[PDB]
Formats: sequence, C-alpha cells, structure tokens
Amino acid sequence: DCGRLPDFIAKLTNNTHQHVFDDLSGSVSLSWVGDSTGVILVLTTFQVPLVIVSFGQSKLYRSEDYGKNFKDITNLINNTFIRTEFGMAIGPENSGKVILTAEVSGGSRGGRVFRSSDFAKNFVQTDLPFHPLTQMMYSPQNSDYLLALSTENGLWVSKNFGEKWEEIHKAVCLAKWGPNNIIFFTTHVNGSCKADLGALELWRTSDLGKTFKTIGVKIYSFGLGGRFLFASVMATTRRIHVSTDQGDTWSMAQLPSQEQFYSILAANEDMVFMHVDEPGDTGFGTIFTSDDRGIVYSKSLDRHLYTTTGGETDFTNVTSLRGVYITSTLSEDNSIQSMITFDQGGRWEHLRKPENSKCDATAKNKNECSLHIHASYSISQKLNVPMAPLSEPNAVGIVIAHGSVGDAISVMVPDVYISDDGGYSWAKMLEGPHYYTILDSGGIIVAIEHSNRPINVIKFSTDEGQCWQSYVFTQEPIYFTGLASEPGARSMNISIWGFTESFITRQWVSYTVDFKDILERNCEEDDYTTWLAHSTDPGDYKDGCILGYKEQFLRLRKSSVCQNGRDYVQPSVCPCSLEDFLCDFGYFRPENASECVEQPELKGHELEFCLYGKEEHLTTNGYRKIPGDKCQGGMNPAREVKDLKKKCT
Amino acid sequence: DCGRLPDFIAKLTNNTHQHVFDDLSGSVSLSWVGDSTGVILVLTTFQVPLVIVSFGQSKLYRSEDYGKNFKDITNLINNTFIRTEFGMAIGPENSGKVILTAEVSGGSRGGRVFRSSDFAKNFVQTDLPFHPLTQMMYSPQNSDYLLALSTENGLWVSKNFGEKWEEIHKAVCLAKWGPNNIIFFTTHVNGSCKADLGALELWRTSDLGKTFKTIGVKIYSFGLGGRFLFASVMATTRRIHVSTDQGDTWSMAQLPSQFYSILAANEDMVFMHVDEPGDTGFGTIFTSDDRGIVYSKSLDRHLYTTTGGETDFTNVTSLRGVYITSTLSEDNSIQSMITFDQGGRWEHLRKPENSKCNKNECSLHIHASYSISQKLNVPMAPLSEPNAVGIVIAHGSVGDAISVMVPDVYISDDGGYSWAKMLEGPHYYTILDSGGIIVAIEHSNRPINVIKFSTDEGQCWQSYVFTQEPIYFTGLASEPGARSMNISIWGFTESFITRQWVSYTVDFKDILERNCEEDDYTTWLAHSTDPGDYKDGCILGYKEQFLRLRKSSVCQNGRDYVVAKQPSVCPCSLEDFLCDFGYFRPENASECVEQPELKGHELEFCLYGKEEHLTTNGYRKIPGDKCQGGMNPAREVKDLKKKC
Ligand SMILES: *[C@@H]1O[C@H](CO)[C@@H](O[C@@H]2O[C@H](CO)[C@@H](O[C@@H]3O[C@H](CO)[C@@H](O)[C@H](O)[C@@H]3O)[C@H](O)[C@H]2NC(C)=O)[C@H](O)[C@H]1NC(C)=O
Ligand SMILES: *[C@@H]1O[C@H](CO)[C@@H](O[C@@H]2O[C@H](CO)[C@@H](O[C@@H]3O[C@H](CO)[C@@H](O)[C@H](O)[C@@H]3O)[C@H](O)[C@H]2NC(C)=O)[C@H](O)[C@H]1NC(C)=O
Ligand SMILES: *[C@@H]1O[C@H](CO)[C@@H](O[C@@H]2O[C@H](CO)[C@@H](O[C@@H]3O[C@H](CO)[C@@H](O)[C@H](O)[C@@H]3O)[C@H](O)[C@H]2NC(C)=O)[C@H](O)[C@H]1NC(C)=O
Ligand SMILES: *[C@@H]1O[C@H](CO)[C@@H](O[C@@H]2O[C@H](CO)[C@@H](O[C@@H]3O[C@H](CO)[C@@H](O)[C@H](O)[C@@H]3O)[C@H](O)[C@H]2NC(C)=O)[C@H](O)[C@H]1NC(C)=O
Ligand SMILES: *[C@@H]1O[C@H](CO)[C@@H](O[C@@H]2O[C@H](CO)[C@@H](O)[C@H](O)[C@H]2NC(C)=O)[C@H](O)[C@H]1NC(C)=O
Ligand SMILES: *[C@@H]1O[C@H](CO)[C@@H](O)[C@H](O)[C@H]1NC(C)=O
Ligand SMILES: *[C@@H]1O[C@H](CO)[C@@H](O)[C@H](O)[C@H]1NC(C)=O
Ligand SMILES: *[C@@H]1O[C@H](CO)[C@@H](O)[C@H](O)[C@H]1NC(C)=O
Ligand code: NA
Ligand code: NA
Ligand code: NA
Ligand code: NA
Ligand code: NA
Repeated sequence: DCGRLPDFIAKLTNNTHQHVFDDLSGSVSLSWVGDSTGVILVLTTFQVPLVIVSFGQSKLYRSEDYGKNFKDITNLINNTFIRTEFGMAIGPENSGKVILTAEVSGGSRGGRVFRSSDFAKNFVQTDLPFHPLTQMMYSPQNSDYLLALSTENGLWVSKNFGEKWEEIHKAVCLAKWGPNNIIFFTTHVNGSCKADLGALELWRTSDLGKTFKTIGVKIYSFGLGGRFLFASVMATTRRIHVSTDQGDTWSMAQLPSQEQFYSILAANEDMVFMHVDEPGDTGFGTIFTSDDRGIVYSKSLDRHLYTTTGGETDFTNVTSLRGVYITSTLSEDNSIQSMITFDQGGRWEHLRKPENSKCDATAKNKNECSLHIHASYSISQKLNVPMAPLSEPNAVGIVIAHGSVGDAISVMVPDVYISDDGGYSWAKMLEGPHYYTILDSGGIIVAIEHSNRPINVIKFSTDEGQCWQSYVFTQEPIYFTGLASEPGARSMNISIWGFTESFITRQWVSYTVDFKDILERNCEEDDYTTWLAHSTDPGDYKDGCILGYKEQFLRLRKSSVCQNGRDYVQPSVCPCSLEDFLCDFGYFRPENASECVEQPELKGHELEFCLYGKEEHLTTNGYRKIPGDKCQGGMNPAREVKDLKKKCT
Repeated sequence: DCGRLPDFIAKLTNNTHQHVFDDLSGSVSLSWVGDSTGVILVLTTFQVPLVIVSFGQSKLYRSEDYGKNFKDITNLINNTFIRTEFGMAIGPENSGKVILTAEVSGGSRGGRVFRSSDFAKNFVQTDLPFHPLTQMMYSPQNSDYLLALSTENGLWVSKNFGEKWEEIHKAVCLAKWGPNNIIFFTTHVNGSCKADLGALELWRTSDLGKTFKTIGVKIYSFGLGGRFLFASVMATTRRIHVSTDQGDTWSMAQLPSQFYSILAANEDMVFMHVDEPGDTGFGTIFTSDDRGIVYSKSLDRHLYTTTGGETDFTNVTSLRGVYITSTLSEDNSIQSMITFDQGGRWEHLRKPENSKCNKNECSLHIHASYSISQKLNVPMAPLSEPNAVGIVIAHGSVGDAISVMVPDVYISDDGGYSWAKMLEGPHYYTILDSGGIIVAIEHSNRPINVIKFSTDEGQCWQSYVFTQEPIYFTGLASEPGARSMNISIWGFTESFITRQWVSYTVDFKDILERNCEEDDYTTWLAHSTDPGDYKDGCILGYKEQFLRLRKSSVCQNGRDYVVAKQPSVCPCSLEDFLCDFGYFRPENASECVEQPELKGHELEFCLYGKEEHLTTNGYRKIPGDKCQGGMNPAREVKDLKKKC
C-alpha cells in the first residue's frame, strides 16, 4: 500500500516560483531552451490567415533564472507578430538554436526571422526574401541547414542558419529533408498542386540545389521512414514503391494478395510497418511488416482501425520497452480493442484489462470492460484525450496513457492508466483526462487535470506511477494552458502556465516548480524489485526474452521516495521459439492463434514475388526470423528464396 | 439616450424557471418542439464513431409546461444511446414530427428509431433493418417520406414516417430529396465510393424506388440548390453541369474564360464561386441567368479557405436581395463587401457608426464561415430572419490583430447598410418574437450568469442576472413562433470534478407588457445604389416600405414590419441589371465594362448544343427583378448554326 504523508508541501512551496504577465493578448506559448541553461521563452501569437496583411505586435518574455523572473524583450521583435501555426522553431537539444518566424506588422516584401544560436540569450534579425508558407525545417544532419516553402510554392534553402537564403526550385508542392542533408521535393506538371493528383514529379538534390535528379514521375505522394523512401505512383490505380538508395533504384512493394490508401506506421533501420486499407472503403485495414529491404511484406494484423479522413491510427511505439507496439483493431462484433505485440509485429495479443476494475463491478456483460488505449485514432475521432501515450527509453517499462472501457461514458471521459511493464499490465491511476510529463528519466511523473474549471493542483508520483500525491501550487486557480519541463536526463523543473479570468480580461501567469528536495536520498537495493519482460511463448526458459535476448529490469518499490533510479540492467541469448519469427510472405497468424498459416487464396499456387526486376520463388515452412532478433538454437523453420532468372510477372 | 429607467429585474425574476438535471453524461442538447406546444426535450448524446459497437444509455427529459418542470422519460429509450452527430431529426415546423435515431447498447442487427408526430408528446419505437450511416432526411414535399443511407451504403426509404423501410438500391454514395418526392443518388459499379470518384453514375427515381433512370455518368459529385440540379463531371479537368428539368437535360456552365463551388441558389439565380488557377486563397463570384447556364463576373478576389473551401458568403435573409461576403483588397487587407441587388453590384461595407479613427483599415469585417474555418474566435455566424426585417447580428472586427482575436458583436437594422458595435467580446445570440427580443450570452472560459437582451431591435441593451450560481455556458434556445417570448439557457456548474447540468427558462411576457402604439414605430426604406428619387424604396424592381421600433421601445409589436401597400413596380436603372457575359463592374463603379481580354474577339458561348453569338451593351436583367420601363439596354443572342 502507499506511504501516507511523506510531507512534500514545505519542500515544494519554497521551490515554486510564480510570474504574472500583464495584458497579454492572443495565444501564449512557453518553452524551456536548453538543458541547464536557465532560459525560458514566453511568446504571444495570433491566429491570422497567411494571405492576409494585418497589424499586430507579438510579445516576448525571457527568463534566465529558471522561471523566477522574466524580462520583457518585446522590443527585439518590435513591429512584428508570430502566427500561432508557426510558433517557435527550436533546433536540436544541444544546438542552442531558436528561430522566431514572424510577419511584419505593416506588411513587407517577405517575412522576418529572429535567429539565436546561444539558447535564446541573443537574437539577430533577418529579412526573408520571401513569405514562408510553412515553418522552416531544420536538416536532421545539420541544424545550420534550413528549408522553407514560400507562399508562391518556391523552395528556399539556407546554409548558414537562416542568415542567407537562396531559391533552388519553383512550383514545389512538398519538400522534405532526407538523410545526409538530401532534399526530396515534388514539382508541378502544370497549374495547381491540388489538381495534379498522381501527375507530380519527385525530385532529389544532394548538394542543396546545385544539381537535381528526377527520381519519380506520375507521383501521387511520397514519404520517409527509417532508411526507406516511399512513393505512391499512379499507373488509374496506385502502387507503392520503395527505395533504400535515395531514389536511384525503386522496387514495388510486394504484398500477398501497393493499394489505394497506404500509410507508413513506423520504420527504422531494420523493418517497416505498413498499413493498407481494406477493399471498398471501411474503417479498417491491415498491418504488413517487411524485412530490412522494405520490399517483401507479410500479414501482421487484421482489421486495423484508421480514420478515413486523414489516415490516423492508434499505432503506438512503446519506446520504453524494446519490441513493444500497441494499436487498436475492430473485433468481429465491431467492438474496439487494443492489441499489443512484444515481438515487433510477429504476434499480437489482446491488451489485458486491469484486475477487479470498477467496470467489473458494474458490467452487465463481458467484453464491456476491455481496455482501449487512446492514441491518434481516438484523437482524430474527436474524443477527449488531450495526450497520446507517453513513454521514453530511459524510463524502462513506464507507459502513461488515456484509456476507456466499453462504456459510452468512459469513452466520453477517459481516465489515465499506468503500466510499469511496457503495457503488459495496466492500472487506472487518475480519474478523468490529464496532461502529463515524465521527469528525471521516470523518477518523477506529473499530471494536471484537463477540465472546464480552473485548477490549482499538481499530481506527481515518484514510484513510477504507483502512488500519487497532490500539490496545491496556488491559492488562485488558473485555466490550464500548458505544461513544459526542462530537458535533461536528471530533470527536476517544470513550468505550468495559464490564466485567471475574474471578468472578461485574461491575466496570464506561470508557475515553475523544482522537485529537487523531494528525492533526497539515493535508492538502495531494498528499494527495487526485479521483473522480466512478457513473453507469449510458455516456459521459464523464455521469460524475459526480448527478440532473442534475455534481460532483467528493476522497478521502484511502491511508495519509494528516492533518486538514483539505476539504469535498468549481462546479455544472454534465448532458444528460438515461435515468438521469434514473423509469418512469411503469404502466411499469417489468425487472431488468437500462435502458429502461422498460409492465406487460403495462395494455398493452390506457388508463392512468387518481384524483387528489383527479378522474379523470385519462395519455399517456406511459414516463418521468417524477425529482423534484429539475435535468437539461436531451438526452433528453426526453413525458407528459400530462389532466383528464377526471369523478368517480373 | 437609452431608457434605463424601466426596471426589469422584478418583471424577470418571477419569470425565470430553473431545473436541475442529475447525472447527465455526454453532450447535452435542448430544443423546443413546436409553436405554443409547451414541449422541451433534453437529450444526452455521445461522440462515438459509427462502426464501433459500445455500451451506453442516453438520457431523455421532456417538459410539457414551457420549461418549468421536466419528466425523466429515459425509460422510453432504454438500452440505447444517440450519437452527437445524429442528434434529433426534426421535421418541418408545424408537422409535429420528431425522430430520435439511436443505436442499441451492446449492438444489434440494426439501428432503433423513436418516432413522434405530435410534437414529441408520444413516441413509438421501431427497429431499423439497417444501421444508418447518416441522419435520416425528410422529403420537403411530404414529411411522412424518409431517406437514409446505411453503413453498408444501401439506400433505404420509408413511406410511413419511418415505421417500415425498404432498400431501393445498393452501393449508394450520396442521396438527396428532390422537389416532388424525387430521389437523386449516385452509385458506383464496384468497390469504394472514394476510389470511384469521377466514375460514379447519377440516378433518379420519381416513384420511391419502383423505377430508376440514369441521368449522368462519369460523375464526381452532385448537389441541389433552388430549382437547379448540379453535377461535376470528369472529362482531363472537372467542370460543372446544370439541369432545371430534374436531370433529363443538362447544360455546361458557360463562363467567360479551376475548381467550382455553388455558393447559393434559389428559384431565380445561381451564385457560383470559381477558384483562381493558382490557388492563392481567393476566387471570383459569378452569377447566372434564370436558367443557371450563362454566367458573368460578379465579385473579384473572393476569399476562401484553401482546404474546406469555406467563404464568408452570407445571405441577409432579413432583407430581400442583400448578401455579404469578404474579399481581398489590393494590399491584401480583408474587407466586407455587400450587394443590395442580388449580386448585380457590390459595395464596400460602411464603417461602423460613432467610431474614433493611423493605418488604412478601420474597416469592419463581418465574420462568417471563412473566419470560422480560419479558426478565429467566432462562436456564431451572422444571424437574421425574414420576419425580423432588416435586423442582422454578427461578430465583427476592425483591422488590428487584437480586434481579430477577440471580435465584438455588431447590430444592423437596415439589412447591413449601417452597423454599430453593441457588445464587447464574442457572444452567442438568438432572435425571437420576430425581432422584438434579441438575447446574447458571453462566450468565454469563465462561468456566466448574465443575460443581455434588447427589445428595440438591438439599439438598447440591458443585463439580467438570471442565477446566483454561474454556469459554464452550453446552449441558448428560443421557443419557436412569430410572437415567441420564451428562451432556454442551459449549462453546468463544475465547482469540483463533476458537471451538474441545469436549465434556465426566461419568459419576457411581463417585460413587453403594453402593446406598441403608433408613436413606437418609425419607417425606413432599404438602401438603393442608384441615387434617384424614382428608385427610393425599390428592391429588385419592386417598391416596399418597412417599419422599425423606436430606440428604447419596451412594448410588444403585432404588426408585420412590411407595411401593407398596393404593389408598385419601379423603373429600370443600373442597379436592376447584371453585367452580361464577358462584362464586369470595376470596383466602386456603377456601369459594366467588357473584360479586357475579350475586348477584341466576338463573345460566344455554347447554349443547348448550338453555338451562340452575343452582341450587347453590357447588361442583362437580374433574374427575379420585376423592373419595368426606364433603362433598356440591348442584347441579342444570334444563332451561328454550328454544333458545340
Ligand atoms: C520504436 O521506438 C524505439 C525506441 O525509440 C526505436 O528503437 C531505437 O532505434 C534506434 C535507431 O534505429 C536505435 O539506435 C541504434 O543505436 C545503437 C546503439 O547506439 C546502434 O548500435 C545502432 O546502430 C542504432 O543506431 C536504438 O537502439 C533503438 N532503441 C531501442 C530500445 O530499441 C525503434 O526503432 C522504434 N521502432 C520503429 C519501427 O521505428
Ligand atoms: C532546476 O531549477 C533550479 C532553479 O530553481 C536550478 O537550480 C539552480 O541552478 C543554478 C545553476 O547551476 C544555480 O546557480 C549557481 O550558483 C553558483 C554559486 O553557488 C554560481 O557559481 C553559478 O554561476 C550559478 O549561479 C542556482 O543556485 C540553482 N538554484 C537553486 C534554487 O537551486 C537547477 O539547476 C535546475 N535543474 C535541476 C536538474 O534541478
Ligand atoms: C479470438 O478469440 C475470441 C474470444 O476470446 C473470439 O471471439 C468471439 O467472437 C464471436 C463473434 O465472432 C462472439 O460471438 C457471438 O456474436 C453474436 C452476434 O452475431 C452474438 O449474438 C452472440 O451472443 C455471441 O456473442 C463471441 O462472444 C466471442 N467469444 C468470446 C469468448 O468473447 C474471436 O472470434 C477469435 N478470433 C478468431 C479469428 O477466431
Ligand atoms: C411562454 O411560457 C409561458 C409559461 O411560462 C406560456 O404561458 C402559458 O401558456 C398556456 C397556454 O396559453 C397557458 O395555459 C392554459 O391555457 C388555457 C386556455 O386554453 C387555460 O384555460 C388554462 O387555465 C391555462 O391557463 C398558461 O397559463 C400560460 N402561462 C403561464 C404563466 O403558465 C406562454 O404561452 C409561452 N409563450 C409565450 C409566447 O409567451
Ligand atoms: C436568401 O435568403 C432569402 C430569404 O430567405 C431567400 O428568399 C426567399 O426565397 C424563398 C424560397 O424561394 C421564397 O419563398 C421567399 O418568398 C423569399 N423571401 C424573400 C424575403 O426574398 C432567398 O431565396 C435565399 N437564397 C438565395 C440564393 O438568394
Ligand atoms: C518600432 O518600435 C518602436 C518602439 O521602440 C517605434 O517607436 C517605431 O515606430 C517602430 N519602428 C517602425 C519602423 O515602425
Ligand atoms: C432496459 O433494457 C434491458 C434490456 O432490454 C432490460 O433488461 C431492462 O429490464 C430494461 N429496463 C427497464 C426499466 O425496462
Ligand atoms: C471606393 O470607394 C470607397 C468608399 O467611398 C473609397 O473609400 C475608396 O477609396 C474607393 N476605392 C478605390 C480603390 O478608389
Ligand atoms: Na547538427
Ligand atoms: Na516550409
Ligand atoms: Na407560446
Ligand atoms: Na444497434
Ligand atoms: Na422531387
């Protein structure tokens, strides 16, 4: 049971610093700039259409002492304002780069940016030779490289952190940074980008506009994931093509029985999750997985729910436990259900419902108490879930997410559920929707109620979400607007901002809380327990095996109040079992089934597919080893990919 | 100036009726059902996707004494819940028809509807043999006839007010009622409606599914407006086709020359918006003849939202021929334009009365669907009604970002010709009593307890504190009827975590105690863009005169604000004519001028398969304009004896 009253109020009251901002208009954004810099930026923005020239003044405040004091530096951005859609363009964590993209209050020949490379302590002003259509994008491999699309659909690039800009191509519809500062972009065949569905050209430049190469024609769309480049190509019908050499060579995606709607759910250096819409136009599709070449796919999960307008799904990478992914499917009776995989798409199981839930006490029927974990599918469906599932690799096994059972009331007002074993087991910890953040690599989790009333409570947990305490951080409740944490692995600082509205005018205020005094002592051996990740194959020899590697994790004991949450850790290999294999091309695991079985339609014919112009023949026991799985010994089904020395089809 | 003296708080306190609702979950909707019936329904709904089966219980409360008392009748809809997207399917006014379309808690073979034809005083339940994909639709000619699309894209029709249903066609994408119980609908050949865009077939049935007729192929979309049927056809580019004979014959829209949208259409005329070639967020409004075929330039640089295509186009239903929308000025300022002759001529909206004005823009922008789609803080579009002649209430902003972020509420009493800022900040508002009562409620994050009301058509406002426990505002609903005096406010308190819902019904009967006398009215004429005295009071060639309650009036009006007069027609002038095909009116200009690119070549268009030649002075009479005499410009459509 939880430890009642380790007194925190005194240690938090003296570490809570309020700042009132007078006469702020528009939306107010707050952000920490850097780890251990002390810098917090507060900026007001305005919702103004791009084409409209209007007058306005954004306000800008800066703290250099961790939120205790703010200096008005609006004079730096005199006679400009920033649109809410743009906000701040903050570079990578250790770069110190911040860019404010603004519009001149009276109008001008182009936009105006304010550039800082010292954690927002000094800005320089630069007039753009164009009006930005969207926010400027940093190159992932070089924060000095910026690209921006103009309102004239021109592609502009800067090599020196936005100081000097050059237009490298006109009539561009979409542009994206690839790897090693490559730029991919689409261009017109004629008039409008909207009217030219399926007739765009995909272009590549590897030297920031000096030379170009057309890598695709008749393009519907394109995207990037992991080491893979994807393009939807119009033949009257759409097919998916994959490239792992930045478009020099393409191969059509090979799916058993490339369709009208596709989506890359996730992709890394090892594999691809691909969603393909079911024939006709229903609310569900199918998840396919590929090898590290991104070409040959196999059926992974049926009836995967997606929003027909936008393609969002509940697909969630559980980043706090290797190999774990969660998403939502439509059961046979059209109930929503959360499925979870612990082997990177090889096998999926129903998410387990909490034991002895309040739902179990009132449910007049089973399956009513199934737990649906809310993500982008719920959010796009306009449900009241203010945050997707939250996890981070440093906080091993911790997942925080909104969830609902099979009641309309629960769907309307989700609750916050906590998992400490990467999603295998869940407990309802907070009533109603919340905003939440992880600090101190999981040593501190904080949540704030999301409702119509003004709030004055911080809820926090120091034992990975098992026990919660409430801290009244003000006597004047605020309509909550934002929650922002200082970055860093050992973070203790968090800022809340919002406003009072006793009459018609909003008075904005920020509260910065330092949790330094709460976690005084360092955890010892009796403060932890040990746990092994869940395995779907039975046997003590298979407990704790993740993709062929057995490992052991710690977990803070319930009611713990201590720091030094050691990094959860000698590697050992497991024997091979079914959980270490995906189904092969043409095979699948029926719902609730452990073994792969050949899809019925292919039972008659030989399994063949196209691989870079060469037709291949597949003989298989129905299995192929999961990319990245270091399994050895045990079960080893056989497969052979024989080249037929023939052109495709 | 306003008369603050008549103390109203005593006359309103005894006429304010509170009802507290226990354990309401989900979204809460409230609606009056019928003129002088006394019926108010309160229903809880849930935001749940269509395909998902879940458990839930909607709650249903009914008042039969004008909101003083509510009876829990949830048992009527036991074991069902209603989706927020569906709500209630309310038949036409005075029909008495209400239908609650629900799904069964836990799933079933089809939906379940609860049907009433006596203003929701008695319901009967019917199990549907299908799951409805969208809300059921009443036939405008017969409220017993219903239409519904199933989640399997089957087309279902009922002839007996939803008691018995028949499936008349499968694989249907969209279906709509025509004028005489005709049904137009599109169907694909195989697969998906999304994938078969531009390859759909447009079908018609005039006998509720007994027989069908294919009236269009290669269809992208279709729609109905006024007496016009529209279809978008995929050729290499998409173009719009019009039919005035229910699809037996079509004609392509003839524009002097891209994406096409129908802004509005009635029995006389079509408003068409045409997107610029490069998609820069603005387009051009074109107007048609009475056939919907021949179009001419009406308004340039018409702003539209780049994704949904919404514009600020607003029909001022309280004054004939008046429309307002937003355009992009030469320096990319937003501006409101107004027409008093149904698109013939547009003028800049006049600056608000009594204002202190720097920049070039103290101009007043009236907020509508373009502002709403641009995510501005505008909770309601402009509000007007035909019975409340000349009254328009709308959100407006001047040309500073602060004003755009927090618009104010403006009042016009002459159909939008002149405007005054009457309320600070965004509000919800409603008109009842044919304009005798206007009510407004603040839109903000804090709970409210004040009702703002006007009894002189918006010229003077008073504040009434209707409760000591402020509520987070949810809705404002007025009793229907020309002489209505009751409104309902509902919302919830949330002192802790739980919402407690409550309704407040206010009766203005004691406020408007005495009846207005002759000294309570003034008379006015609608604005005319031609300055002659022979055109005073002329609206589209027809003379009329209006009344208006004097400022600070607190009395009940029983007269139609249109004075009863023998009808008289006006002489023709420029305001009575559109520009002809190939002509347009420059900004602020009264006379039409030929578009420059066409000044050299012969004006030609295709009309019913035959190529036609147009010689014109630049004008054509506005469709519906009852003008006679006066100006008579010449035009001739000469057949060229050629196919097209
Ligand atoms: C789902 O989220 C997890 C966690 O973020 C992703 O896993 C991580 O992916 C990165 C890059 O692929 C891995 O980095 C690698 O780092 C190691 C060690 O420095 C290096 O030897 C490799 O060459 C590689 O650069 C990282 O280790 C890995 N972390 C874990 C816990 O697996 C995963 O990629 C996501 N899934 C998908 C499909 O994207
Ligand atoms: C969380 O926020 C707190 C502030 O509320 C941070 O603590 C502050 O850190 C600064 C910089 O390390 C400390 O300043 C230093 O003082 C020494 C002399 O003692 C001086 O040489 C340095 O130049 C600097 O001024 C400051 O004292 C300290 N304030 C408090 C109240 O502890 C803290 O670093 C933040 N991060 C974490 C992880 O807690
Ligand atoms: C995987 O396992 C689950 C059980 O854990 C299987 O679920 C079952 O699904 C059927 C529907 O396919 C449920 O059935 C019946 O539905 C009818 C409606 O037509 C209803 O009238 C009956 O009362 C009944 O509920 C059944 O209840 C359910 N079983 C359980 C224990 O929940 C699922 O089908 C399996 N998947 C595969 C591919 O085999
Ligand atoms: C606004 O709401 C009030 C109630 O707050 C409505 O007043 C009520 O209307 C009915 C019908 O006129 C009245 O009831 C009965 O009328 C019959 C005559 O058919 C009579 O014999 C009964 O004795 C009874 O009065 C009811 O008394 C009346 N007023 C009140 C205060 O209860 C009113 O009709 C609503 N609408 C308008 C436009 O004011
Ligand atoms: C714009 O609003 C007005 C007011 O509703 C419409 O005018 C009426 O049209 C109906 C149906 O044709 C007639 O029955 C009424 O007699 C008209 N009333 C008035 C005051 O004109 C008008 O048709 C609407 N739509 C368009 C496209 O203008
Ligand atoms: C910029 O702001 C200053 C206030 O410091 C103001 O006086 C000045 O007019 C502005 N400059 C321009 C060019 O508008
Ligand atoms: C509501 O419906 C359920 C299922 O039909 C039934 O068991 C229950 O008795 C009903 N409640 C009432 C009050 O009739
Ligand atoms: C058009 O008329 C308005 C109102 O009289 C005037 O203010 C404006 O300057 C005119 N516009 C142009 C472009 O001349
Ligand atoms: Na870098
Ligand atoms: Na951009
Ligand atoms: Na009445
Ligand atoms: Na049902
Ligand atoms: Na009809």
